[PDB]
This record gives sequence, structure tokens and C-alpha cells, in this order.
Amino acid sequence: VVDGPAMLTLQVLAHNMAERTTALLCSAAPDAGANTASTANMRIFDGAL
Amino acid sequence: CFEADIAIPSGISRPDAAALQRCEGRVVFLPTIRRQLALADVAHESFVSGGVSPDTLGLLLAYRRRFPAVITRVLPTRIVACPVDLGLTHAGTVNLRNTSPVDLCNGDPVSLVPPVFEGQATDVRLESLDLTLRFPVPLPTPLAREIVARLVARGIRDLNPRTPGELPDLNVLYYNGARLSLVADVQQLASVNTELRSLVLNMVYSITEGTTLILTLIPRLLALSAQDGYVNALLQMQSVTREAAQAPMLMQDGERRLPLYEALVAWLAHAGQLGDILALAPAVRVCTFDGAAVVQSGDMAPVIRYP
Repeated sequence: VVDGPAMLTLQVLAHNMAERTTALLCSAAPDAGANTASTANMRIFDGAL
Repeated sequence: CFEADIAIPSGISRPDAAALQRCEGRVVFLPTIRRQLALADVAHESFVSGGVSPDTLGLLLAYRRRFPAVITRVLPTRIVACPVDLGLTHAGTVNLRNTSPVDLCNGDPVSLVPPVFEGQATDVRLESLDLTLRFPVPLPTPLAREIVARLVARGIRDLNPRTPGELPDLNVLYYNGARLSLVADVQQLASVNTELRSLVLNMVYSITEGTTLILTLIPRLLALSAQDGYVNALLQMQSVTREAAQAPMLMQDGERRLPLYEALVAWLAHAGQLGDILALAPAVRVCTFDGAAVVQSGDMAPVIRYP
């Protein structure tokens, strides 16, 4: 149940919007605290839209 | 032994004759080589210079230019002492008394340190012959080299105040356990100053031209830090090495002089000799015949020659 002047105020769509989604991939290393010689080659990838 | 005697000069307090009996195996600093000598230059009143008594760094400098001697046999007429500097030619291994809180090891070099302990003053008093006696404390030599660096640096903090009064005391020692507290009462300046200068002047010559190339590998040190055990334990937490991390400077003349090999020579010449130029020379080594691996506090350990 949504009346006229609610969706009439959908006029404000012109101000902000979003174009499309984008997969973000920025990986990481072990921390200061587990970063040793064998773990220096270690990477962990994380994906998100 | 090349026998040297010290007679009992004048009178006896009758229990104090027994006090000379339980000093068998101790050390007398007599500033000579004599066939007979009075007991006046023996005691700490002779250790006292003109007007003033030495500090525990000055007593190091006072034990510098005198000669240690081993109590061998105690007569009521004389005391036969064997001149450590020469007459250590003993296959009989003339015996010493350990007067020290540390149970030592077998095989330690033993160097002599003035009494600086909180509870082992070694103060025995003679009142018929008005003299005061401080016996030196025989100790193992790495533990001996852990002490002399503390007491000079404690007197380095006697030059500059600046910091708040809560200083690290330099007064907690570590041998396998065994928390040791020593005495911090007086720090004479000239005993600190002349000891400080040779710490400066030797560290001058211990740097050379090819030494400078090693300084480039200071960030190379911490690269081994997070990838092994040995290095990370070698790298101290209270070190400037972890603090200084936060280059050939070409000047290359001739390049056939072995510049890196020549660096480790003169560094070892003066920075390699820092324990013995500040403190006394070790000439006493732990050597028990029965296979006993340690020597108790108060025991009579057999003594062999220079390490």
C-alpha cells in the first residue's frame, strides 16, 4: 500500500544513483605477528562486489 | 714455588690467630717480590691512597699495579705466599679457597674481583695490629666480565643526571637463576674517568676503513629476524640495532689491500680486548682431579696456570 505522493516523490532519483556493480579484489599478507620466512610468500585473496 | 714469606710482625689477638687459619687459600695483594716482607703493605690501609680510599673501580685500578699471592701454609711465625705472577709452576696445583656465592663449573677461568657483594664483604678485623682486610672474590670470568661493565656504566651515570630518578639499577645479575644485588655507595670520578677514556680510545682504533662496508648490512640483519630462531634470539630487544634501522662511498684507491679482511683485525685489536684492559688478568683455572664437575662455596679447589 503505497499512494500517489510517495512514489510521486520518486522525483529525487535524479540526484544520486549507482551505475553498475564491480568485483573488488585486493589481497593481503600475514600480519606482523605471523609473517615469517615461509609465510612471506603467502597471500590471501578476498573478493567482494 | 720460589718461596716468599710474610712474618707475623708484632703480637697476636689469640682468637685472631685462628682467624688467619681459616684464610688458607685466599689471596694477598703484595706489591713486590720479596723473601720477607712486613704485614703493613698487605692490608686495605695500604690499598687506601693518599687521604682517600679507592672505589670498587679504583680497587680494580689498585689491584692493577700490585701482585696477587696465594696463602700456602699458615705458621704462627710466618705466612708462606706463592707469587702468582711468576711462581705458578705447580704440578702440585697449589690450592685456593672459593669465597663466592656462585657454584662455579669445572674448567672456568677464574679472575679476581674486589668485594662488592651485598653479603659477602669478607671483612675480617685485626685490632692488635690495626688493619682491615678485604679479600678478593674469585669468580668465573664471563660472570666477572658481566660485572665490570655494569659498575663503570653505573659511574657513567655518575657524570650525567637529565633522566628521572627511576633508572635501571645495573644491580640485578643473572646466573641460571640467582638474583644478585651488589653495593652502590660511592663512585670516585678519576677511577671512572680513566676507565671511561680507555673505553673511548680503544673503540676509536677498533674502527677502520674497510669496517664501513659492514655498516651497510644493518638492514640486512633484520631480514633474518622474522625467518629463523637463532638470529631473532641473537638480536636483543634492548639494543640500538633494532632502533637504528628507522653507501659504499666509493673512494676506491688500489683495491688490492683486502679491505674487509683488514677490518676484522684492528677491531679485534681493541674492541676484542675490552674485558682485560678494564679489569684484572685471568690466570687461575678450575681443575679438579677427582672428576668433580663443580666446586662448592667454601671449598678448596686445585688451581692450574694461565688460560
